[PDB]
Amino acid sequence: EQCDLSQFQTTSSNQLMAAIRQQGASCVNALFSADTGVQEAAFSSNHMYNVAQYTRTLAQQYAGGGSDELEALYLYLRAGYYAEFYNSNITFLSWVTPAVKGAVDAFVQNAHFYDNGDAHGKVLNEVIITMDSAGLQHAYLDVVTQWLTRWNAQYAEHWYMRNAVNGVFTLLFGGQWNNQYTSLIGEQTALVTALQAFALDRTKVNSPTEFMAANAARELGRLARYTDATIAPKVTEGLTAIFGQYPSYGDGDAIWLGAADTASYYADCSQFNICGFEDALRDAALNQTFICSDTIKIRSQDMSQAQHLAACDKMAYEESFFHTTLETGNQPVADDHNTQLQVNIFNSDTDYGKYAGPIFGIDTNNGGMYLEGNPANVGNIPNFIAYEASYANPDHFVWNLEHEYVHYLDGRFNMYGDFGTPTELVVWWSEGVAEYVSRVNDNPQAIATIQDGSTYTLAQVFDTTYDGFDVDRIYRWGYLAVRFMFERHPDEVQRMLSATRQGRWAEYKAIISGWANQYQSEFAQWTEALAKG
Amino acid sequence: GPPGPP
Amino acid sequence: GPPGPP
Ligand SMILES: [Ca+2]
Ligand SMILES: [Ca+2]
Ligand SMILES: [Ca+2]
Ligand SMILES: [Ca+2]
Ligand SMILES: [Zn+2]
Repeated sequence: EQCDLSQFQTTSSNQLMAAIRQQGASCVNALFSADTGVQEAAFSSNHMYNVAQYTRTLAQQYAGGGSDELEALYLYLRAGYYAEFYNSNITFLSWVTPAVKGAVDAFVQNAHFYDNGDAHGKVLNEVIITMDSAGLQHAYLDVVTQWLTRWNAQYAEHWYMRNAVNGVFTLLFGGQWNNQYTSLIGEQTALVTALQAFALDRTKVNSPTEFMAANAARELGRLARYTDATIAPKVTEGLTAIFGQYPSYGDGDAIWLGAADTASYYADCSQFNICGFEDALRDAALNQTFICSDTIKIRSQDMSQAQHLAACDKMAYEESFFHTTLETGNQPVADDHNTQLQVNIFNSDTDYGKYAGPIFGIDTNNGGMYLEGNPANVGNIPNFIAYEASYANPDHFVWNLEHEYVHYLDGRFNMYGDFGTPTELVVWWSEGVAEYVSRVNDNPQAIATIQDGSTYTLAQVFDTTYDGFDVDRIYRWGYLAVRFMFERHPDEVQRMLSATRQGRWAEYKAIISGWANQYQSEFAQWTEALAKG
Repeated sequence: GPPGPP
Repeated sequence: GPPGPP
């Protein structure tokens, strides 16, 4: 009825398996992040060996139709490899993995391994993933080649099958760190053939399985690093077919770009005559143009006129609001000619993740990005990149439109030099001022993070970095610190800005470290008031 | 590292 | 950095 995580904290392998088969896969989930007393008990090397041997003989008895118990057993096992990797108190002995390989082999060798079906796919998913969690990528290239070859439109009807068989591409990815795999991958001509045919199947384009077509292309592009291996011609031949059959922009461009991403990195674009595809891609994808003013230009994939106007008018509103809140006098920092901004807006986060990478050379694991360029360079035009979203602000519906735009303003009027210039951490200020100016006092998550019991001090906020991308610490606590300082110490803010507007990062760090000593009392009190009313 | 939970 | 996982 309910998950009893304590039942897994035992020395009895029998009782551990009773907990797995009774509590089911949804409760085994808790073992991934359980207290290390739970993990150390539940993932002893004996436990893994005994659970593996019972899993193996149970899987020999499998008769199709899915299996809640095998689903939970392979989940438990791969949860162990997760626990071994992240918990230092857990090391598996030499004889654990060959038992796990025996359990996995029993499912692979069973007559029902290539069955179609939702329930069967749910257990198959755990098996495919365990092949990866457990460092066995070198042992099952034959299964990858088989799934690529058998996959058809009937298997594709089932979410869980798509989800399970998509795992073989993660197996090819993870084998990079497996020496038996790298010592072996170079002779797998059957696999390369199958990756090619799978990717090149046009019926996948605009289907629910187009992402699998794209993952096949991406992992084939990885194989182009093995420049002298026996597969090199068929990898190359197959990548050239992908590049020739699908467009760089349009229906199926996910497959073209998947291959281009990895083949460009691990090889050379000139091997495939795709060098410099990024320019034509930029024109095709951001094919609209809309001039707000002589200082702001939008390039967009697909916006209505009503959106363009709303975005232009919203940026003009935020501009004058920025300059009075920051007391700039409309005077830029020295050596900054960034008078003109270019705004680049894709139709969705999906498109952004496909196109902004190759076009602007950024990482897209985020909600937008600002690129200052070199402000001292005459003619430099900075860019920010964003995407439309239904949760974005009307009437423009561009996610983070005002956030990224405050980055442009902040970089030109508060922060001397280009983006890398500072020699001290400014993450809290850049993201804080961008959140505070665009949202003012409307930030329910920043309020939320005060009430949940976990808070940060001023000292801790100021030393925040982008490492790990702690969105809560970066943007919400960046927001609170900037807001607090503006409400209760706008004099002090101008002194800090006097340093950053001139690039005195040592004096700036000196200023804010003072704040973190004195005002910690004020701040702690001031944030509790926000949690009150 | 190893794949997280589903 | 290098290209990420599927
Ligand atoms: Ca360990
Ligand atoms: Ca649109
Ligand atoms: Ca600057
Ligand atoms: Ca919190
Ligand atoms: Zn930002």
